Amino acid sequence: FDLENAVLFEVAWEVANKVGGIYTVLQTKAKVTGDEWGDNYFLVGPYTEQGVRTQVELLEAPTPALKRTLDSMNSKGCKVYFGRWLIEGGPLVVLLDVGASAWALERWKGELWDTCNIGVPWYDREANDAVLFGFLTTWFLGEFLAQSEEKPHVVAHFHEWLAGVGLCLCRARRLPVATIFTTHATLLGRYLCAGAVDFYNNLENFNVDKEAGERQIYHRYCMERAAAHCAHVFTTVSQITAIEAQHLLKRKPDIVTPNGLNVKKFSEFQNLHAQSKARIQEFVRGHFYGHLDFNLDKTLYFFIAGRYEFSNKGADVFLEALARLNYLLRVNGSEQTVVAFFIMPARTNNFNVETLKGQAVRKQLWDTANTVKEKFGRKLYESLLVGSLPDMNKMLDKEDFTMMKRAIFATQRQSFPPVCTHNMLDDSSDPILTTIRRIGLFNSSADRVKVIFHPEFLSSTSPLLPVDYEEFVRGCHLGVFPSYYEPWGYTPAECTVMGIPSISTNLSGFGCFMEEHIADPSAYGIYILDRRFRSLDDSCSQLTSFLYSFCQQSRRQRIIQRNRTERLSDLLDWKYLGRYYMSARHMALSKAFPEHFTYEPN
Amino acid sequence: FDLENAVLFEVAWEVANKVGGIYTVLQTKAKVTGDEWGDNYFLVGPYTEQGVRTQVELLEAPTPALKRTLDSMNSKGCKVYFGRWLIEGGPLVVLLDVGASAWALERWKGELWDTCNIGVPWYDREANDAVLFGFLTTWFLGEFLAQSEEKPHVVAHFHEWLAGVGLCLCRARRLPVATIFTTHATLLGRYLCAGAVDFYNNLENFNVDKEAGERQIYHRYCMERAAAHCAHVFTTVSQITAIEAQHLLKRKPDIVTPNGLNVKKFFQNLHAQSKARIQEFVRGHFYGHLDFNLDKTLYFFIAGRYEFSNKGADVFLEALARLNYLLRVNGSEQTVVAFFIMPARTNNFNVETLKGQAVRKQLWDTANTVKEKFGRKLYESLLVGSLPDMNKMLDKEDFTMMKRAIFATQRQSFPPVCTHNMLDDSSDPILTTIRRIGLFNSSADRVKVIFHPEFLSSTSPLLPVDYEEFVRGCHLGVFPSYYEPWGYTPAECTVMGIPSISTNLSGFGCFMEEHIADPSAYGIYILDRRFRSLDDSCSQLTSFLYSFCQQSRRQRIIQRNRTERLSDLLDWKYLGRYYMSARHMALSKAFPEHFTYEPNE
Amino acid sequence: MTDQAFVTLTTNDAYAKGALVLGSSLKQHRTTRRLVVLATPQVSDSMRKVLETVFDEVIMVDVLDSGDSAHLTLMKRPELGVTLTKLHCWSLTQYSKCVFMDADTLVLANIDDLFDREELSAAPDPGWPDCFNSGVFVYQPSVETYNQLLHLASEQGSFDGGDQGILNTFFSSWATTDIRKHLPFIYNLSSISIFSYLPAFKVFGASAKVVHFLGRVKPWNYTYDPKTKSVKPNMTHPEFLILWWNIFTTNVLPLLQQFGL
Repeated sequence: FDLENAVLFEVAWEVANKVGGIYTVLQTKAKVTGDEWGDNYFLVGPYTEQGVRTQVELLEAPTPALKRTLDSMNSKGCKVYFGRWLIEGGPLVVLLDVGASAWALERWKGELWDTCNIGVPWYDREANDAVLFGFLTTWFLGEFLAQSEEKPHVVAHFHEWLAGVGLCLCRARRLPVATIFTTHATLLGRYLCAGAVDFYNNLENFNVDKEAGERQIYHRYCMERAAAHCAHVFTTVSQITAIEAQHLLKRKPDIVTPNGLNVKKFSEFQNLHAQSKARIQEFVRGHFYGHLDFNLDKTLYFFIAGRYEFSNKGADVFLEALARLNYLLRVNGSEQTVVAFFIMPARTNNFNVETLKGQAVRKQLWDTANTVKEKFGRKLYESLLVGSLPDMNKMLDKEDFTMMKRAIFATQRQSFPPVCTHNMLDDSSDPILTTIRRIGLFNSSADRVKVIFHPEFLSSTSPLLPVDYEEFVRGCHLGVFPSYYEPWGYTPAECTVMGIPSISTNLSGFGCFMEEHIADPSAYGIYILDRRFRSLDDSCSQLTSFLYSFCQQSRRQRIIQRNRTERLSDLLDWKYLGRYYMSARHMALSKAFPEHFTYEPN
Repeated sequence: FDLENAVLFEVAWEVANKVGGIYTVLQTKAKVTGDEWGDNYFLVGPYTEQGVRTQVELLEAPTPALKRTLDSMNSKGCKVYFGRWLIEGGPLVVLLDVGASAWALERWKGELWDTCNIGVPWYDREANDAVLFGFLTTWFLGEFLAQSEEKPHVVAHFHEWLAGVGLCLCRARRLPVATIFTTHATLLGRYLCAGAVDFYNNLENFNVDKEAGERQIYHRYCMERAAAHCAHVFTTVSQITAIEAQHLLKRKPDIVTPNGLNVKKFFQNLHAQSKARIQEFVRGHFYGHLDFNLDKTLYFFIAGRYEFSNKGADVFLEALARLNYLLRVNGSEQTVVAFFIMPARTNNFNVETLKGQAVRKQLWDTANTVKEKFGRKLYESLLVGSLPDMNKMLDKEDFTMMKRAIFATQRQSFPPVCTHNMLDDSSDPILTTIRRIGLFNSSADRVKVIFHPEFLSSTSPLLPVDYEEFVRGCHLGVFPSYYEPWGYTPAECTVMGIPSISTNLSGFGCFMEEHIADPSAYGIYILDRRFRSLDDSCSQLTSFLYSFCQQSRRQRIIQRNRTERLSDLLDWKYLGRYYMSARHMALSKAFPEHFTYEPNE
Repeated sequence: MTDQAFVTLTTNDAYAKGALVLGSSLKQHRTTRRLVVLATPQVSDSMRKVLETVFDEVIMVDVLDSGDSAHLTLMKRPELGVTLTKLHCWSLTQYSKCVFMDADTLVLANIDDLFDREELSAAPDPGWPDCFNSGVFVYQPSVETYNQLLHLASEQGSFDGGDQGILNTFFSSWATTDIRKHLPFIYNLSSISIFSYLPAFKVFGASAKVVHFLGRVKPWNYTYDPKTKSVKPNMTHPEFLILWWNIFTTNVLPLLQQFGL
């Protein structure tokens, strides 16, 4: 509860260099942890030149004790820096360089072998970097404690596998400080999923050592497992990750600490929805030019986003389910048409000729309509000025009839709009395209489900859909994320904070979290697919049922659903989720050296 | 819901003639009621030559029944005209003429005495004309029913005391009509609020018959009470009006039908543009006393008719003085500019105000000319490849223009409180209070009051800004009214993004309290004048104003956006439901057997 | 999925070994559908018993029997015995939809996807790519369709002189009507197409789902050495044939010795 001397050290590889989602977590955790630990909040992270200049303002030590520590570290051939990260909460950051590897080979690495009976191969860059980072962090905190008046309470919070070398050493060197190790993902889990046929059900069966060795990832696994065993308190991002940790690391998580996002989505919630849908609607009109028999107010947009993974984000399940939805919409006649946007980022050369031309024709038609509109404007104004209702036939001059005739000639096409927006450098290989062809969704006139795959992260610079990810997300009606393995659903979480209803799965961490925290997922607009306890085909059928239910929702009902989701943002806010880590931190102090601070669980 | 053979007749005095706010209600109610009643929607109303000339198209009767009805009335010494009102939704309007039937006024008055025992005095025009209108509307309905052989069921929604004569007569003639009456504001209420010291609490204490007699408005009262008693369904604009109605008209409103506004008033870009225009006005008005930071500056405004008591502008003015003291005593960068845009007897723009805006023009022009010249010189220098010599870029020619500009700015006198020189300055309540309160726009003062005596318009030379655009710029709107039956002004503000302080005595305020549990979050602060004393209410306003001031930029943005979401509550789409209930209840109350005429609630 | 089946035709013991391999390959790739051979009287009793270990139904069809529906047609067209036997696939009205596969095909991956396609969805033929290789075709059993096919058999027979000819004449709509009715050639990869245009098999061979051994030397006929899984032709990739011989040796010779031979 109360920290007399406690100092919080959130040690992570992604403090200063954006490499993965962990970086967003820290950048977002920093504000709330800032309040609880005050100026005792120190971030231990790798130095990146580009990172430091853009994000960090260099500073001097607040504490004379710290000054001594910084000086000592600087002295013995290490180039540690201290500064204030300019992110919210202004945390003090100690960014040590991993470029100062003066003695790392056969001295630091040598030591690690004697201490933890672990070795890192020369070729692996990430582990080699992490050993340097780990040793430096252990040295820093050990030196700090020694040079300063002894604070019985410090907390070092290690937030990833590669920061875990430090935790192994810290506990081994018998430094008197409680350390929390948090696995935002299981290392072996990522490889085992997709790599193996049935990762989830055979969790217990798998001989972790054998699998890890087989993938030449054994050193990394050993480090992750060592860190887990070493930590007094072990935390995991989600309950699903906890199940993985129990079997793969052979250690139950002591506490499960969910990831959170700050609400910066307010800058509305419905106005932005409308504006975004309009922009999306413009792209659709352009892309489908000439084959615009679909009612464009009745059309619903569904999207799947994130990094590029076919198995992990279960794009296959979404595509199979879309084919089944197409069948249902065809057999039972619906004015509504579904447009599915797959925004997974594959290799692209340029916008496809057809796609670019489509957008250009939309531009031409809009420009023409403007020219004719202005001329009608003048003629109407002139006609009104004389006191006569416009004689409609005479309003349009022969000059425009030619311009408009040319415009309607441009629209004419007999070829279905392309299934991708970008010309793919590698087309035939593309899993999404192969599946679209197999599934039979070729954007045919007859089809009620139209699939548009945008393989580039949506950008302001891009000519088509020149909206950034957040704005596009706001425009879409629904977001479908049938994730198989990906631990915490950062993308689904963002969607829900925005108020887009989002399909999640039991296998996704965000999905499991929502099930635990919400008695009915469906009512609040977050659908849960039970992919853990269902077969693949039955899961697809379940998704089809969800998608179809959404399609057959009344306009008013959908509005209600959206508004309900906007309430679920608080579940993912750091304010509420701050409780879980604070609990972990307090528990850490108690696990070792309990005499100074002992606090009993709520 | 069986309205197939129901005909809606919304009798009103403002059907074509824009006498008052009721006119906006009808013009806005017409679209939604249009869908519900189809072509059976008729807006019986008074005939004005100007009205038919500009806003009413003349057309032939759609259904033969009326052709006979209009013809019979037209042939009997009376003038009735049928046409489409050209407002949105194209509601068919039967305009009775209250001048053409003057011949029979003495006959009509005689009948009224036997029927309803409500004499109308010879002097009063507004009622004598209303009696003509009422008798003619009763006649129209009676004729319609008679000439239409397959007899429909008609629902006549009278919308004021002026149409009240009709309801009294219709009920007495026992015509098969479901009659709804609506009091958009209690007649006695307007006189009592100004006249009496404590109108609101003594509502129970007041004897209406006594009070009305004293004000020589008794006949007008008697008609309004008679209509309420007679009406099958009696409705009121707001819950506050309902409280007045219970104790004054003496018949509790069956339903409260709020006067919603069509949301064709409809964003952040517009807000920014408007704020910039407002900032430019401020820059101009202060004329070299611009010692404040304009980015931090907040604009508060009060609009409506120039009623000191009714719009409770005294509360706002006192509360601004308290805000000034609080802001000055505490650390304040933020400065409040309060714009009282209330109509008065303006002569012309005051010398200083006009001159002040001209110096903004001069400085803008001088800055633009120097800016353009620097731009060209910079572009030329960059093209050569030489980095610009800053000292060389501005010529001696520029330093003369700028020197003249700086020489213009210098002023000694504090910027004026009122933009227009008043015909009568001493009497003006606003100015007297500003002087008393001590807000002279002195350099030290953190609250600067700019009273614009003319309704802001595009035509105005100083500021060609329409009320709408000015509203969209200001940060907050303060309407601490005492007697607003339905603050039209606060409602407009809320439909626009603008957070608006309203009173528990205003219709809009009471309505918002009833419809939203936590009013403050959504940007509508409800100052409670109903149970609080005047001074305590002022202190409460000061607290509200101060709270708004002590709000960080991002938090304020949230407040305004939450306000935009409250637009839907005011819009006729949603708000049409309350009147639709009133019609259905009227249809249920009378001729209960026929069709599906039964009430859900 | 009792409602849907892969069908295949064995006209002798030779094409029984083919069917045994096809059937096994469908099992290996874990079809949820029934496996339903059609056997002429010519298949020995001992071989039918082997067929029973692989196929859910071994259905006897004898066009020489005067009770057979096609017998009258055979008397008109005595050269079309095999074809008229194959066309009995349409008589299997116990099934709502089937995939017919010639006994000289081999499955390389799960193709329950074929059941998505509707009547006469077949891979474009190498050579005339306006005719549908009748090696793999999705069809819907019907007495009417069957009778119409026999009528066509009597009246005009087959231009090819085989089943491909008569099916092409009747289902001429395939070439132009619908692109959903064009199965990817991967679902019926006639080896001759790999051999004739090898550059393409190189890039789109990896994705092969069904190989069809259309050649002078049938897969059973080829000589096989178990020592290195070796074979002594249009079979440019000998890999597909190696996968035939292995499947045979692993999962048939056992079921073969068990019932004779």
